[PDB]
Amino acid sequence: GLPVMNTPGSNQYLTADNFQSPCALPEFDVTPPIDIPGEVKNMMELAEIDTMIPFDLSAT
Amino acid sequence: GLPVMNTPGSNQYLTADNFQSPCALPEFDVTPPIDIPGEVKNMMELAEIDTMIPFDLSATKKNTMEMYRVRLSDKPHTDDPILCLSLSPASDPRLSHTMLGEILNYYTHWAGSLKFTFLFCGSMMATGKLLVSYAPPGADPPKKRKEAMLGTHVIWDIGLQSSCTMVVPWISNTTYRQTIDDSFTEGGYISVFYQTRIVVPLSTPREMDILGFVSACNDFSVRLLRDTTHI
Amino acid sequence: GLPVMNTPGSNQYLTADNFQSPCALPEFDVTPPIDIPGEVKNMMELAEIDTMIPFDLSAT
Amino acid sequence: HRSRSESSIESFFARGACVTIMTVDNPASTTNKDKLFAVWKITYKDTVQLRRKLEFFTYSRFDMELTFVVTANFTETNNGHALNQVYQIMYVPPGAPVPEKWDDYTWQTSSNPSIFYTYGTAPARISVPYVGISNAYSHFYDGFSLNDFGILAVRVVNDHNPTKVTSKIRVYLKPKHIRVWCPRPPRAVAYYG
Amino acid sequence: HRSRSESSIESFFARGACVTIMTVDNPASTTNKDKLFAVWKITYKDTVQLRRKLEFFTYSRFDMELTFVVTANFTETNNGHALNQVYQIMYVPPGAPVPEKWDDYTWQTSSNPSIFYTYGTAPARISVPYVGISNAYSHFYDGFSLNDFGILAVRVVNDHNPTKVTSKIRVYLKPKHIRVWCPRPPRAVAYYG
Amino acid sequence: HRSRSESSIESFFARGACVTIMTVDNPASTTNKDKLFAVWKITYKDTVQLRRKLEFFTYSRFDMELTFVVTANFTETNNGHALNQVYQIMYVPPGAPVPEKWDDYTWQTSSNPSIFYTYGTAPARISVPYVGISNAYSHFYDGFSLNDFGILAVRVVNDHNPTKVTSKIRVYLKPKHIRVWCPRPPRAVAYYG
Amino acid sequence: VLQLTLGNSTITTQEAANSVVAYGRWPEYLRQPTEPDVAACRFYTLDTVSWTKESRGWWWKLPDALRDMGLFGQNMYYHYLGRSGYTVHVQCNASKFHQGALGVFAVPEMCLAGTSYQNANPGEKGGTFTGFCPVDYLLGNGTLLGNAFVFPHQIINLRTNNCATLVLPYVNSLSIDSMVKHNNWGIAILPLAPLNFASESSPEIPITLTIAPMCCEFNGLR
Repeated sequence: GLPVMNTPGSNQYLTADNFQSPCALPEFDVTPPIDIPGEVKNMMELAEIDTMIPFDLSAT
Repeated sequence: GLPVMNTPGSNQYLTADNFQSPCALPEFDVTPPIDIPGEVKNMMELAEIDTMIPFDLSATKKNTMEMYRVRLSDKPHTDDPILCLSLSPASDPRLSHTMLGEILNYYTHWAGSLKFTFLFCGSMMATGKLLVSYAPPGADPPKKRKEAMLGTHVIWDIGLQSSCTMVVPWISNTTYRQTIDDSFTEGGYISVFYQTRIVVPLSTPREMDILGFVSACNDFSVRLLRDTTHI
Repeated sequence: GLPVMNTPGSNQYLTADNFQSPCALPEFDVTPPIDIPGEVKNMMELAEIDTMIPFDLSAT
Repeated sequence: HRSRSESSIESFFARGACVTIMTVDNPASTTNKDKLFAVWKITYKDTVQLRRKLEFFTYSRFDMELTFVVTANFTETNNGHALNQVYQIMYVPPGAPVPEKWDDYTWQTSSNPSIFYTYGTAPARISVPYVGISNAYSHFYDGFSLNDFGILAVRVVNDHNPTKVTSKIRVYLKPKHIRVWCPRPPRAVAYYG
Repeated sequence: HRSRSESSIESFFARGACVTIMTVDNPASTTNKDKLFAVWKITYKDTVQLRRKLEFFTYSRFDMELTFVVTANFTETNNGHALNQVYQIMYVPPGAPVPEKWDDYTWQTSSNPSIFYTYGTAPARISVPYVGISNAYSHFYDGFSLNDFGILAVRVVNDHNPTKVTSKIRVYLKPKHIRVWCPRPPRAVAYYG
Repeated sequence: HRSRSESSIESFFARGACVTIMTVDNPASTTNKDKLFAVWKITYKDTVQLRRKLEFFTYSRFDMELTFVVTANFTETNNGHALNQVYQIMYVPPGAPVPEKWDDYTWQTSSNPSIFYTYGTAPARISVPYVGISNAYSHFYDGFSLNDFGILAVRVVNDHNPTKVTSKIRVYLKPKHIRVWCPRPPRAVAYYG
Repeated sequence: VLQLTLGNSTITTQEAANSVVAYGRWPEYLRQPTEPDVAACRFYTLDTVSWTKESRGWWWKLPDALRDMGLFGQNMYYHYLGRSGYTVHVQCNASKFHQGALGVFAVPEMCLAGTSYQNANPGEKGGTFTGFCPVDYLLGNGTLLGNAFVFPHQIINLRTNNCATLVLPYVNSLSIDSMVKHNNWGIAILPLAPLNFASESSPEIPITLTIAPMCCEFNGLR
């Protein structure tokens, strides 16, 4: 068939990698989502919130 | 040639996988199909069929003809219902064995409505009234006719209409319901009471029989197949 | 390179298979054909010929 | 009717299902019996899940994507070493003659397609098409003189082996492109064993 | 706000993370106990990094790209040789029955998808989709009668093995397509052990 | 005439068919005879199925997609270990000189194409084209002074091996692009052995 | 009162309202054989059966029922191949004081079980279930009878309608087939609700089958 040449970095599982994997439930129809209020899109949204500095961190 | 990089998930046989496999008979010319009548395209078509609820599953009546008939005599007229059928369609042993229940034993989740049908198989002369109640989820079933009447019900005059349909509706918090719940009876309670004791004319047998049928409605659907058949 | 995923049915020799194999004589210039009379295109052509039924198949 | 697909006939039937475990041996010259090769007529009537599912319906057509999972092991502790074996997985189509010896004429026959699976590689696979003489497989036939899908024969190709090596081949039939006709009351799980 | 992406919810959660080490044994006929197969209900509530990250938020949806890293070793110094093993990695979906014996009916069942991973090849991988009955996984639920993602069962398919071969399977869950809802004060690292 | 294709000349002839089993040995320095290499003149006149099919017709042209299935085994129980061997499968075209020794000049010759098949990989394969001097292979020739397709020679490339390793190479000739001419009464199966 | 006719036969139907076509497919000729629609397509009324209280059921195979039945039975012996749809009128004429119900189930490939030809083929008299004789609530094969209502079927509930009609198309794996060997269809009549009646009324009501072979066509005549 189409002649290919297996490069280095083959058969390695790089945990960072992003690929198209084969789904174990191919026929399963997923429960759709809904508009739950309070969706977060970025962690920094949680840092743009005025939380409360603890000043006195003495043992007591 | 073209440089490729074998990813993970290679040389694995995932039984779920869908690929183009090499045919062992490449030249063979398949016998064409024909228009056989009765083609099925979906298993739910077999659940939209009104099969027959077995009510009496006692050791004697069960696994005979008698397990489908509910007997209506004119004996001491007690308020406890003729029958009360819980709609846990796969969990309730009665509805478990219907074709609905058969297909639902092949699936983890289901949703939709169920039409029940009660058929009076008594004398053409017999007259009376049966009250067909439906208690909704959570509600403990009615014990007396009044309690049932105050809820949802249908008074069914045997004389006039010889059958009685009732489409129990879809109600669930989730989008679906498990078929093996947490051993928790919920949802349906299709009860049938006497409103009036049955009237018969001359020497007509006071013991009649009624049959009960059940079918998934059009909206009904299942998901997440679960084969469990084994030996 | 191009990430590929070796499926099952790989490195199997299915005798029925049809693929593009690498020619051992890549430069060789084949002797061309000619119009020999009597080309067969299908075995059934040989069954559309009136051969001769043997009726008496006795030992003699 | 929220996307009733999952109960479509394809979704219902088309699932990988082990239909048999075929055991073969290495042609060791010690005392190896006629276990040198295994033979199995393709039939759903032994596996209960697929049988019970098909017997919902009266007639059917389906291609058949068999998959083979071979796994070997040294018999005795005299392991030492042994070179990677190759297995001939012959699919004898319907009406054809089935093997009888390890090296019958049938194994070399052009007709019978055959896989040569090397151990320790990706599982082998063929796709038998619909091989019915009828226009549909009959699961119930009220009549007088069962349908044929073929035979699978399996052997080890290697010959002069010093150590015995047992090997089981799991066949994973996945019916593909199923169509079915004339639903029926499903038989009970009770009467299959 | 220089390309805040790196703190996006996808970038935050979607990372390969070992959630369990499942140990199985070879079916040697010597004294092998019920370690012949391993079972593990998919759950983040044991791994602290992923747990703590998810419990920033109240609800979530996410696909799940499990990856399996199998590594074996001879138990005793009676190594000698042993043929390349194959592992059945069955993903029992939610609400389905979990295996109990090495050769329970569940392993052959059509429903349960299964990988057949040959040793010494590329790591196996499936992608479980969102298998929630709800429209979102609830990490905190003030209510009365936890969510199900499934079970992973693992066994060695080979049978008559003379030498014992232990094998650990690292599961590398990488949640994919995450969406989350209703942020919360993060629980402290203190109370997880 | 419902799709007469299956009896077309291509469908009829173009089938994988084992034409020979060539046995070679490892160059062990013990007492190995001239079995170190195997030689076989490509000829259908030994296999009966293909012969009988071709001898329906008088003349023919066809490419030739040979496929090689190599399978080895340790000779004695002194197995121990032995590294993965490599096989030189040389296709000596017509009219060229055939090898005589293990390391004749012919094996290094540029002309003769050669495969270097490593054991335990996918089966090797070449496609010999039509190598006829005539414009068609003559199966019957009433005349005076048989046709040449070539020779296949096979050896193990490895040299200093301590353990003997026999190996059989199955050649699977599949004639491709066949054309035939002048049908004939088919010879009887009776007179071929 | 609809009076139906087919050549030298005539039938008195109440009216063809509660008429079930099996699988929604009307009998059709093949879209090659001869079509003896001349006189073989008529009403063959079998010998009536008596439904007592104790009855468990009855069954006929098709076309094995119509094997000794005149021209159809002739055609179906002297030809090698044939195919035929049917119209089965099950009339069950009882008074207003009898009560009960009958499930009339047309069954494709109705392989019964308690095996031999004469045993699996009762002809015109039909066979009967029993609590050989197959099990009534199984139809021989170990089925729960409620599930039977997947089959093309009709109820005859004596209070309401006293007759059913089943229009059966030709169901088979093949386009045409030998009728002498292989019975495509199978009719089973089981009493869902048992018969009962007023004190000194007729203690056994009759049931009558009328079978019109529709769109029959045969090949090749010996």
